[PDB]
Amino acid sequence: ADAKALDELRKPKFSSKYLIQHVSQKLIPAVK
Amino acid sequence: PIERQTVAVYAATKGFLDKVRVQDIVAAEEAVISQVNPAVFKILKANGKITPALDAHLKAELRKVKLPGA
Amino acid sequence: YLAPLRSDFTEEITAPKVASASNLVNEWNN
Amino acid sequence: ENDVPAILKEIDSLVSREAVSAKEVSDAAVALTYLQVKANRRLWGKVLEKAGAAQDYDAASLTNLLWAINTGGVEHFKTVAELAGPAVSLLPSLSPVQLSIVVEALGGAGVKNYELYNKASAVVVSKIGEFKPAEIARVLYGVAFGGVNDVALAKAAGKVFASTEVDSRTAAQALYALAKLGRADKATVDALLKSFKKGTESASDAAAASFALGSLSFKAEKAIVDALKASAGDLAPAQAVEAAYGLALSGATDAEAFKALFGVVAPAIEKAPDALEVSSLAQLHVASTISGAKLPAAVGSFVAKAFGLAADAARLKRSSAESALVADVAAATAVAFGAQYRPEVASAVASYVKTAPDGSVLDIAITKGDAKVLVQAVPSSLLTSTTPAKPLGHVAAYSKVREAQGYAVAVVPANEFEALPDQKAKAQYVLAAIKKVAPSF
Amino acid sequence: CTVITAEPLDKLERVELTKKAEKFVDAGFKLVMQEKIDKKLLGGFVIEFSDRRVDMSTAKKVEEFNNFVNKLVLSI
Amino acid sequence: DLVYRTGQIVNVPIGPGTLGRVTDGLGQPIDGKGPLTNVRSSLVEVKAPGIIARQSVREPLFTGVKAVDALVPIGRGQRELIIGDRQTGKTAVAIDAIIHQKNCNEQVPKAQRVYCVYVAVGQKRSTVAQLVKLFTQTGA
Amino acid sequence: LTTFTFSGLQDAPVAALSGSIKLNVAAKAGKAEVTVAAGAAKAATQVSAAALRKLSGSKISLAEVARISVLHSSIQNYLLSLSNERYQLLSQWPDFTTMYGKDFYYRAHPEDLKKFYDAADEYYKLYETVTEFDSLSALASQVVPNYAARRRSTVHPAIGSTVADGAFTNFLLSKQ
Amino acid sequence: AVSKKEVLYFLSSKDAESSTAVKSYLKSLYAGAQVEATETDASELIAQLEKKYLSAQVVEPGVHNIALPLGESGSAPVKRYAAELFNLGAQAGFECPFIEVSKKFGQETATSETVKDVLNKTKSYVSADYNAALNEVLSSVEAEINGPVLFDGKTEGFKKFAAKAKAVAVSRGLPADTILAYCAGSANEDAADKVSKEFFTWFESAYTADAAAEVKAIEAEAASILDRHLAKPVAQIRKEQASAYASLLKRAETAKGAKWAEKYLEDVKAVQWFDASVAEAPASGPKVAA
Ligand SMILES: Nc1ncnc2c1ncn2[C@@H]1O[C@H](COP(=O)(O)OP(=O)(O)OP(=O)(O)O)[C@@H](O)[C@H]1O
Ligand SMILES: [Mg+2]
Repeated sequence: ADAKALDELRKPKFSSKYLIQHVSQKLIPAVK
Repeated sequence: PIERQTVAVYAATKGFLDKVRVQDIVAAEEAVISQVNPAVFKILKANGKITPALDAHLKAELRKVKLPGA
Repeated sequence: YLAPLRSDFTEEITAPKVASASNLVNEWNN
Repeated sequence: ENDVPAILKEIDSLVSREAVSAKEVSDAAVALTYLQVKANRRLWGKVLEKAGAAQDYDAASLTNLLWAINTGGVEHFKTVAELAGPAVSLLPSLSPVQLSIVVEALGGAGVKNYELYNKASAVVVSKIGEFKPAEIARVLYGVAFGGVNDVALAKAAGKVFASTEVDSRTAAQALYALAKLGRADKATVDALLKSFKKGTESASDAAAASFALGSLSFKAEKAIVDALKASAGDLAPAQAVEAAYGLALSGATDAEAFKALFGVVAPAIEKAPDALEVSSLAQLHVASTISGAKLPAAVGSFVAKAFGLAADAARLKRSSAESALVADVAAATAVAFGAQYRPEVASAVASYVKTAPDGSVLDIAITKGDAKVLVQAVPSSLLTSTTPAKPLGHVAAYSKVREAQGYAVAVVPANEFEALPDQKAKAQYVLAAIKKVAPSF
Repeated sequence: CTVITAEPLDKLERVELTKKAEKFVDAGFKLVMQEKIDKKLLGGFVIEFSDRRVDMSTAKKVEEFNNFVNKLVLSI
Repeated sequence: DLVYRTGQIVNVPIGPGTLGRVTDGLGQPIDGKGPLTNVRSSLVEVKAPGIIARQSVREPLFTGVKAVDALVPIGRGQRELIIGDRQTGKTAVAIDAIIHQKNCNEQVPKAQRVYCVYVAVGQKRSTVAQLVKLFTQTGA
Repeated sequence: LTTFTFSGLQDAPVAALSGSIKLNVAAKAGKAEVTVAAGAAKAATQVSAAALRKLSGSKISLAEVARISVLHSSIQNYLLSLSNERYQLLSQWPDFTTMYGKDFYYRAHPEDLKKFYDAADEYYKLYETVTEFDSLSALASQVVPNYAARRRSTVHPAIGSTVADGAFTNFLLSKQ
Repeated sequence: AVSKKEVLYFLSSKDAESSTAVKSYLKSLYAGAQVEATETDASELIAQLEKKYLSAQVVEPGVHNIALPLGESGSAPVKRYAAELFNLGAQAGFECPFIEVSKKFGQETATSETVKDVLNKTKSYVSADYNAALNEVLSSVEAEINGPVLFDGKTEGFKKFAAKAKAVAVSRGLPADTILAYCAGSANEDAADKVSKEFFTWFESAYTADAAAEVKAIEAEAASILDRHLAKPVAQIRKEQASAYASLLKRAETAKGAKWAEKYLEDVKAVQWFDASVAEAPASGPKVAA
């Protein structure tokens, strides 16, 4: 719990990054 | 809604709106909906029917209303 | 504190649409 | 009487108060540099926070702060790049050595400030005899690493490096700057290599001259190579891998120099295999392949994978005029091996894109039985910025690593290829470049 | 027939799209292909039978590609 | 001029993405709110469900008009003609049946909610702009 | 930073510039005699000219530790520095609780007194809502998605109208 | 897990969650795992679609990691912001903005015969204040020729347009001739250097002005949202923000099994950790295991 990391705390949190990744994961096997 | 419609036709067909003048029957029946208790509308919504334990309570509640004209 | 996630692309290259300065300083001064 | 964490806590309380001016920030950063405080990052972060927050700035505080930011090896791009305001506002007010440290610090971090480098280049070519050559090398380092392709400052520096005897560290800085510019002007480089006659006091500087002479592909100079083999504990693994890379690219075969250099960088990879960049692991595979010195068992296959990773990643982020050039050169290989129609050249260039052994993808990989001839296009990013316009050292690096996997790499540069009239000339040019390395095809 | 392409045809493209276009005649019909040039097509061909049109061009392949992509990302 | 056949019979976008929107005679939204997200095309001329596909009309459809809900009551699945002369209360009976479903949808569970569709044929365009303004400020 | 740095003990600071921390070095032929003191402490260590060249070997590589984002904290910081400029003009509000006595009640018109009490109630509303600082962190999340979608461009993250105009002249005024 | 097109784009990335995935992949590779094959497939449209949707996954944690220079003095924070966006575009696989939007122009106008379709098909990338000023000049030369101005360059029916379009370009405020001389080059490096050093002053002016326009629009949006927010009472503010936060939590909790939903709730829990950790020691900040 306490004292997570530095590399875990450097992440921007509510960026998209995974809705983009979800679209590119559901899209490219469907468009090929 | 449906319950304030059936209470108003109840009060018009069970004689409660006789001797009320015809000009303000359109104005009496807001009192028949506002002055009659708001929790008697819940029972007629939940039962969907005038039970015998409700007509004897509702027609007791259609007498404690202050009607215009009268 | 959190925002809805969006996955769409800006296709245009447009002006960033500077909004109108609200009247709150003049209204609170009034 | 000698308690250094006590002074660390007192300068922690110096920069934790709310109205700290720039001079206390400068002196705290300088005190952290002289005390070698690399374990504690939070104190350096407090100094950088108060450095970005402070607004008034004179010359000496700004230059002491920027010197401390360099020498401590601390990097925060927002704070350093926002220090270009005090730099460009005080640029006539800075001394020659102060302007050197300012432009060196704002270039070495990567600040993209073209007003600063233009108004610094005008000062270096306006007062050129007034500057010590170490300051010339510092501004050359800054304007080279700031993304400015400045021909005027490079030539006005080269005239001074022909005129004045310079130091070893000054020469190593100017070599690094000219290699980042990608110049390979021999009249400057051989004038700067007479300054490696005292020995080099810092093996960072011998490693940097090694990397610069490797990327410019000049020579193995033997006053740099033995200095690297004698002081290979002075270097970090990411510095020593660039040392070994620039030794392999420039024609060195000293097996003990590469042994002492790989003794730095192998226990780092067994210490942490993620500690180095994938660029540095590709450079390790290049240096372990060209000089042929051995790595450990878990390390050699690892950098063999990571070379294919870095080359394939540079294929995905291709410059899109290099993609056009690879398309044109692959069509020239199609016409060259005999294809006079468009579906013929189309199905040929769809066929030349066979994969590499390490998992990479080669764009033009021709196979006739067992002999394989690869064609390599070199657009302008890997070309030298001068009028001879030869390919850089990384071209021969990729050629030598592909030649150790069963290929005969036929380098087709674009300074000659797009000077050609049409596709027949390009086809016979590519066939000439193929026959010059393997006439079996 | 009328085959209208981007650039003028050489000998192997003609034999190839003639073999492609004879899978569109509804007999053992002897296609009498006409050749025209339109660089608004970026490669491929479009066949004008004056009764039907089969557009094998790559400009329409790009347009249907983009319509499918803009169709699919709004369902995801 | 050249006429190309689309290959397809006439179809409109259906689904819950049409809820809230003002479309034209075939699907295309005319309210200025972009495309219909979350929608699916289907034919406009579908065969009605046959005998075995039905059951008897037993649930009540409350219009909120007590001249209707007492004397001529309406069940769910029943078609009821509102016929009258030129400016009687014909639309006003039908707008009151739609607004009342908003008042009932907040009180019923999710399964027995009534989703309304108002087809405005041949009317003024500002007459139907007065109804989108009325359905917005009521919430229907 | 680059992998090779060329700074240290050549044209270094030989003196400190503040009054809060005392630095003096003796740059000899090989090494330096660095002795520093900051208030209650003393520090006297020895560095060589090649001891500072080893310092930039491993980089520090600082990074922001943010609650949500560095972007979101910058937008929230601007919202806080704007709430400060509103709170500065709520600090210049004349004291109405100097006129709450019954001397000012009964000399005054009843409608003007009800207006004065409404003005005091309004100041309490404005001051209760300008100091709700837990709402700025959710106000900043309404500037974030539209900005991030404007940066998520098909051309470039840093593209704008002026660069695109200059490239349109270069594309147009060159041949075809 | 990454799909090896995921990780080749993240080698030059420097955000946190890309770098930990790269480091976990390389620590997988060091422990006796082979790389999979690179796909030499997915013809040009699918390749462009993949690099479009893979540049966005490098851009989107990078945009959120760049502090906006809102409410700042001097152009040096604006130049920091624009250089950070430049570096993020270069890490994500874009070129220089000039090269990239010129490539977009040349992609949208490979079919162009007239200047009318040039000025109508690149309308989405040129500002309206410049597109209308070039449209009226195209109409002015079209009234002269009474024949369609074609996109040839050697035809002087085009050059009668282009000599006035250069006048429009210099009346906008941008030096067109040093841009044309930069992207035309020269033979000797000493005479091309003096015009590249003028092009780069224009370029810094242009991208600093674009970043400054974006920053001023973000400042105007923030001030508008705040002045609309400081007009409410406090209970309205609290119930509005609590209702929006509750709806946005339930929209990510009704998503079960999606990766973005687990990442969303994990970031909510990390924000709650940040709040608890500054509640534990408010003078020291959050606890960082260094
Ligand atoms: N129950 C009602 N009580 C009072 N006024 C009503 C009632 N119903 C309708 N009206 C009034 O009658 C007028 C006509 O109503 P409505 O728009 O429904 O006519 P209509 O039958 O739809 O005819 P048209 O289609 O030609 O408009 C309206 O302006 C409305 O104000
Ligand atoms: Mg009507």
